[PDB]
Amino acid sequence: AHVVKIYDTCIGCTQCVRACPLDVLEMVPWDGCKAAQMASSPRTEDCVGCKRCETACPTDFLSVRVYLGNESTRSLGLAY
Amino acid sequence: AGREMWYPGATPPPHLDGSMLGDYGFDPLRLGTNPDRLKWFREAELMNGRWAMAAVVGILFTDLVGLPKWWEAGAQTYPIDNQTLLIIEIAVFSFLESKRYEGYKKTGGTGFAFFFPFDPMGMRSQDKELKELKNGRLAMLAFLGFASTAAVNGQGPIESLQTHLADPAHNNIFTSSVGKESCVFVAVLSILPMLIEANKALGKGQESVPLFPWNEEWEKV
Amino acid sequence: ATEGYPFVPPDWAPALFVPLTGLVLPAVGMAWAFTYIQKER
Amino acid sequence: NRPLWLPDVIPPPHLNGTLPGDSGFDPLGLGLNEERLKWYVEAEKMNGRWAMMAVTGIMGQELLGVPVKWFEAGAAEYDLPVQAQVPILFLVMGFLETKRFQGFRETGTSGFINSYPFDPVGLNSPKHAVNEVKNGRLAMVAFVGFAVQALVTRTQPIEGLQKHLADPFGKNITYYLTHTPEVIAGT
Amino acid sequence: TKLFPKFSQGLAQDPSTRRIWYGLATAHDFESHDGMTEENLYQKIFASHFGQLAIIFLWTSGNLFHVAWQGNFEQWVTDPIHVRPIAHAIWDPHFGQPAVEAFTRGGASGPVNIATSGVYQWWYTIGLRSNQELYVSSVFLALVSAVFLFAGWLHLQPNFQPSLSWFKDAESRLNHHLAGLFGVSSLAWTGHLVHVAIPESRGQHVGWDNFLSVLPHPQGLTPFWSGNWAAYAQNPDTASHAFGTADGSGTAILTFLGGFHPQTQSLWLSDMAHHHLAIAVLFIVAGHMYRTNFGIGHRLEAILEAHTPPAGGLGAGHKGLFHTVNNSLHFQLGLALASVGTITSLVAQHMYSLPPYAYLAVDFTTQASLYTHHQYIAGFIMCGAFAHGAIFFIRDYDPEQNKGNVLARVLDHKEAIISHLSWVSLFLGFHTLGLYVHNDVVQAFGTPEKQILIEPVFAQWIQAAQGKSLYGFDLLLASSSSPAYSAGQSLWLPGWLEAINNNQNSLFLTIGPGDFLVHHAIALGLHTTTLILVKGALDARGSKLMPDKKDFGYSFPCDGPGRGGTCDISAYDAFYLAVFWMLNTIGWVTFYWHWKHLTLWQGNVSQFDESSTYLMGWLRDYLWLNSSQLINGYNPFGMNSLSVWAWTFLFGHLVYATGFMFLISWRGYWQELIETLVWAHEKTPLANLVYWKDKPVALSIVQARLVGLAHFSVGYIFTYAAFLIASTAGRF
Amino acid sequence: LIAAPVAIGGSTAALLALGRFVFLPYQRRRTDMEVGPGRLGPKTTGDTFFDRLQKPASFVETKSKDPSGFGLIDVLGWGALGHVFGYFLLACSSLQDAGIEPFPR
Ligand code: CLA
Ligand code: CLA
Ligand code: CLA
Ligand code: CLA
Ligand SMILES: CC1=C(/C=C/C(C)=C/C=C/C(C)=C/C=C/C=C(C)/C=C/C=C(C)/C=C/C2=C(C)CCCC2(C)C)C(C)(C)CCC1
Ligand SMILES: CC1=C(/C=C/C(C)=C/C=C/C(C)=C\C=C\C=C(C)/C=C/C=C(C)/C=C/C2=C(C)CCCC2(C)C)C(C)(C)CCC1
Repeated sequence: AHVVKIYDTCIGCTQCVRACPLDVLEMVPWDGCKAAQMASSPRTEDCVGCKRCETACPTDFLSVRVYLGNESTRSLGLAY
Repeated sequence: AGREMWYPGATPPPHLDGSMLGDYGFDPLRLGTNPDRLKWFREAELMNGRWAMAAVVGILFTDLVGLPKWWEAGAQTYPIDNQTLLIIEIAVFSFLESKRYEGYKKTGGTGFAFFFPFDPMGMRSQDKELKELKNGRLAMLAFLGFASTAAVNGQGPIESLQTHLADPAHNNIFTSSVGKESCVFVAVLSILPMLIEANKALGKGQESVPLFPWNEEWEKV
Repeated sequence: ATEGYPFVPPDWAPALFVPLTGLVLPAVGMAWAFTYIQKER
Repeated sequence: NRPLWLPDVIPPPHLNGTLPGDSGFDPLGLGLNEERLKWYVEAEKMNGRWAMMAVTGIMGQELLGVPVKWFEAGAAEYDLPVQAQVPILFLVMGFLETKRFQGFRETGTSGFINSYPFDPVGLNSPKHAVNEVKNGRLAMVAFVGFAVQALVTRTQPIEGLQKHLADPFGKNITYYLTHTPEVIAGT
Repeated sequence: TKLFPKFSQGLAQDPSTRRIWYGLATAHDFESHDGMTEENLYQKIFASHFGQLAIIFLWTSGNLFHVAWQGNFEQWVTDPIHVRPIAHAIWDPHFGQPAVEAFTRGGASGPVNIATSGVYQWWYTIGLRSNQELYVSSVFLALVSAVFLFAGWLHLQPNFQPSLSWFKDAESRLNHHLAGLFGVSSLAWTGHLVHVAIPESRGQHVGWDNFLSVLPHPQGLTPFWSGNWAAYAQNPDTASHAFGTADGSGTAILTFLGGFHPQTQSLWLSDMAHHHLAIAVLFIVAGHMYRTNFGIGHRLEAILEAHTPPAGGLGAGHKGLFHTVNNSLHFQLGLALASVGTITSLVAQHMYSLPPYAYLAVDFTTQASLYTHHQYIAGFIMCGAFAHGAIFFIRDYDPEQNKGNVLARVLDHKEAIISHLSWVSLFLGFHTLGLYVHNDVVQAFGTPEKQILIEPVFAQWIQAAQGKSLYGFDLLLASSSSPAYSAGQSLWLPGWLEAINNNQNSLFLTIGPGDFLVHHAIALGLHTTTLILVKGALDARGSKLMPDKKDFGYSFPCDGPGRGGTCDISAYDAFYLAVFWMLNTIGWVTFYWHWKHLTLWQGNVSQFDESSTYLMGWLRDYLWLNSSQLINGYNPFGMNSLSVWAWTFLFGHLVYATGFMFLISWRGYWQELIETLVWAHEKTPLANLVYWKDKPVALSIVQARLVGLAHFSVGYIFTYAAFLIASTAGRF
Repeated sequence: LIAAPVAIGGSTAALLALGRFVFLPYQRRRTDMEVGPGRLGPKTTGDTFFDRLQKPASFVETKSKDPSGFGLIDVLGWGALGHVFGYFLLACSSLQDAGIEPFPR
């Protein structure tokens, strides 16, 4: 499926996981930010590439990046 | 595919091992890349060869006895109307070919009527069908030559042989209207095994199979 | 033929050649391509 | 160690000297591959043999006496026409070359049919191989010269030799290249 | 898991209908293929290049065979000014009885199609007379196409595939191609010309049976071994000479009279003979330049690293650039395509003014079709060159390898370049549209003298410098006292001056203010297309809206609705938007060419001079006046031979409109409609048994833009070709 | 029209003398800053047949039978230059002898 990567620029407003209606992103503890949180993508095979996490990302440049390619039956959003 | 090949130095195709008789390695297009398909094509080759032998011996007899030209024999008058002749031919063949197809389904032999195999006196042996297949292939080549010499020469096989014996240097296929095309075709056929040899020498391994619409050998490529 | 011996064209060459390459050749292409794209594994 | 190819002492990288007629003549390095080397030395030997057969046919035809020269012998009246000659000419020699190639694929040498040593008389010395290779190169140069005679001088090779013998200065490259533009109109 | 995309395992895992389209589109994108190294990539490119060569030679062999079979080449040879060329016979079984009768043009029996490709003039010029020779040409080109196909098959086997460094051999490839592919090839061409076409233009048949018995020049190569090359130009062809006979002809094989033939309205054969001979000699000389195995020659990296100006003028200069061009195949492809498009544009601009084929200038529709075809080919090749340069910039470009060089410095101030290109494009468009609208409304108020007619003084000054005495400028080579006129006064001046002062030909036509306005509109089109292509190339790897464009590949849809919206952000999208401007610009140049030449052929050049100033006159006297014969192809009262052209015109309109269908609407409304159709098929009686194996999905956004551009360009080209050919051929 | 042999021989002898006695010390210095030790040198390494073709030939680096570095390749190149210059002079003389004046008047 698609590749979702989270960089160290994340500081943890825990809002990129709310904007994703596919349960792709999860939040793990960290130590490189004030909030001690960092976004992670365990179910990266269930992502379609809708880039709503990119809309929700406030850092410049974005901490979470979604890369298109290698589409499948779940990443294409077909119910058939 | 037998120690004797279609050209000296040929390699047998992988499906054409030589278990069945009459094999010479001549399979450039590889129609028979399936055992059922190969045995059906062997049956069809045997039937077309048998009908070719019958047609060739009939033409030889009719040209020897002086009966007129065979391609103009359809316009000759005959007893019994042509429409009912075709009707009774279709009617008898709808039984003959039916019995043949059922016998090939249950046995596989090329029998006749209710006797499968139709071998009353019984000299069935592998060399006999080998000779029959060779004579059959030669007969379809002969019938193609007969049609060609009816088309361009306009004479029978005996007259064509007489013209070849009268002056073989100038009375042949290559001095006719189909002459230079035949020269080009035989040049291509002379070059053809050597290009295959070069393909085998440079393509030392891999498969290098001929991938064509009529066979599914392109699936493994 | 005289002065046309490479690739001799008969008079019925267009009337015969056009329907194979507009009829039979696209059909073989369609069937071969459809068996290609639908091939599993 | 060799008699070499030309004055300067070249230590050729790929040609050690074990080849028949090896002199080190490779100013561009076309045969660095060993498979290419064996294929092309076989091709060179066959081309040399064909060159010897061609030049000897030319001098034999001219000395024996024929009404038609070698460069016009294609368009001549024979017992068999050109249309009836080229089918079997391609067929039988394609058979011969196919057998030769399918034997050379494992033997690595030449051979007419089956008996690939092809030596009923023997005397298969390396000196004979070197003589064959160099005589073939000489016949190759000779056939090139004959073709350029037929192009420029429009005359037979032995006739050109007689012309150079009778008038060495007045029938050379300069005369037939500049002084005679009428060679087309019977010189 | 399928295997139809064999090069891409991931594409084979796609269960939707997108797999077939993406497999067809990425079929020859070998750099993105799975498990592909550099050497195998180069070998596959070599095999594909051989395949394209074989396809080209097979296509031209088929053209020769079809002309020799169903053409009227002998009748064209007997009378070129009267008998029309024939391309191929028309065997369409859906044709009606009036349809068969109305297409037996050119004095033929069956339905035939009139040839506008210009091969009849070209083959009559090079000495081909009988259709037997065309048959031999067709079979020889088929043989060489088979040879090239075999060679492409040859360089894919073991012990025959060349290594990676063999392809990367830069100096020797340039040496060999310049010396042989250009030099001795042009030498063989001029040798064939002198041997065959020069005697065939003077009533002397030269063929394979007697070319060794005839002689090109009566001196017989004595000038060449001596120095007396002036003997080859001693008795040239006179003005009163026919191309099919030897009436008042001379024995000369290399001359330089210049100008055009008085009868055929084409350049002299001996002029082209000396031209290709000089080009051959110069190219063979220049091909002995780069360094090879021998101790002499030039190295490309040495010249590149040496050419660094001091005082930091170009920073590091051209250092580190040899490996950039050699390692990146897209750089070489873009350079090759840029040069090919420039040469194609030069060819288009040079055959029409200087016709190289006999009786080509008489055939108006042939010249127009040739010009328009090669101009559109040149423009598409330009767009490909810029797109592949962008592909170089995103895929294989190392700033660390070439730091501070000309490439890095051009990328350093790319905003300045893009901004200045935008400024000049905006300024040209603003002012050109201002005067065009101004002259439109001024003409509308019944007073056309108030329109702004800016006379082109620079180009008419150049034309006066090139010999046009109509403008009366006292300039060099126009006055008899100038040193430029005296130099070459007896060489080619009286031919070139006579050809350039005759207004009947296409050599340096008179230009008015409307010509100047349309030239600056053409410059505006080129400038805007350059602006968008250059901006897409420079922003291919990074931008302020999206720095990481290099990580998303060259052809990706977007980044999403975030950061305000990132639609059409890729350099592929820049190319796709630039193709429309390319189509408009080449449409402008071909509109200008066709209207000016049509008014020249009809004899009313004043109508073009007074009507090309304002756009309403442009529309009325080009798109409306010349389309009268086009739309009457199959009128209900009567139908004639222009039926294919009106049908093709409407076909181009329909395909253009289907391009609009793909271009306006975007994927996301189509996916829901396709989902409803999926529910329709899956959930109906007597058709739920039949089920798809590839899931029907909507066309992807990149695919949507590609198919919209494809239908757009196909409809554009077909409708313009139909209108141009019908309008030029209905009257003449 | 100028006789061809004397002009051709004089031009090629002058060009060979310039190449050996004049242009040779300037030679092997432009190349030393082109294919020298620390700079570019060899473009290939040499592993396969298609890669050994770009290696230098066997007869261009052996030694120098001439007192200077003038080898066979230099002899051929400067002789080609001499033939070119002689043919250029002969062509100009031929154009003058035909009554045609190429120079501006
Ligand atoms: C007589 C004295 C003299 C003069 C006049 C020059 C002059 C020049 N040398 Mg130099 N040179 C000299 C002595 C001299 N040199 C000496 C003693 C040496 C040592 C041997 C050199 C060695 C040397 C080298 C090694 C090189 C030069 C080069 C150059 C040229 C480019 C200069 C530069 O930096 O680019 C100009 C400066 C810029 C900043 C470039 C800006 C370009 C702009 C951005 C482009 C604008 C495009 C615009 C849109 C066009 C509109 C056109 C319209 C139709 C659209 C320049 C003409 C270079 C060369 O060959 O280039 C031709 C080069 O490689 N020179
Ligand atoms: C025939 C239709 C048409 C026209 C007129 C334009 C005009 C323009 N496009 Mg273009 N374009 C078109 C179709 C068209 N496009 C299509 C179909 C495509 C494919 C998608 C593109 C793709 C395209 C790209 C990709 C780019 C352009 C750009 C441009 C500009 C080029 C600069 C120029 O020429 O000076 C100006 C040209 C003019 C014609 C001036 C128009 C303004 C006049 C003066 C009227 C202004 C209003 C007037 C004063 C009345 C005021 C009131 C009124 C607003 C109600 C210009 C605004 C480029 C751009 O904007 O960069 C600077 C650019 O990058 N276009
Ligand atoms: C139509 C009659 C026919 C049929 C059914 C067969 C069938 C067979 N033959 Mg046979 N063969 C035939 C005619 C036929 N052949 C002729 C006329 C010759 C002499 C030239 C041969 C010579 C021959 C040899 C030497 C060998 C075979 C072998 C085979 C087997 C494998 C080859 C294969 O797949 O081809 C299947 C072929 C067909 C299904 C028929 C061909 C389809 C059409 C006719 C082709 C289209 C036209 C084409 C351009 C040719 C036109 C020729 C033109 C001059 C008229 C198979 C059982 C091999 C074998 O024994 O393997 C066990 C073998 O070694 N055949
Ligand atoms: C000879 C020059 C040349 C070469 C070697 C290449 C080679 C390449 N280019 Mg380039 N390109 C060229 C010319 C060239 N192109 C030109 C002239 C253009 C402008 C039109 C482009 C535009 C271009 C773009 C925009 C892209 C490439 C890409 C590619 C790569 C894969 C493309 C491919 O084969 O897919 C095979 C593609 C197909 C089989 C699809 C064919 C559909 C055609 C184009 C539509 C034509 C319309 C119509 C249907 C035609 C029929 C008419 C109808 C009426 C019958 C490859 C490196 C792509 C790449 O690098 O991948 C990221 C890429 O993004 N090129
Ligand atoms: C994107 C990119 C790319 C591409 C680019 C392009 C595509 C370009 C083009 C370009 C072009 C397309 C250019 C052109 C140019 C031109 C020129 C430069 C010209 C000149 C001319 C002249 C100088 C002339 C002169 C003269 C003479 C000689 C004669 C007459 C007179 C006169 C004076 C006019 C690449 C690949 C690099 C990569 C990177 C990026
Ligand atoms: C042995 C010796 C010697 C001597 C030497 C000599 C004397 C030399 C010479 C030389 C010469 C004296 C010359 C050379 C040459 C070479 C070459 C290599 C050439 C080339 C040429 C060319 C390439 C040409 C071309 C052309 C043509 C073909 C035509 C047109 C024109 C032209 C010119 C372009 C001595 C004693 C010293 C020392 C010891 C040793």
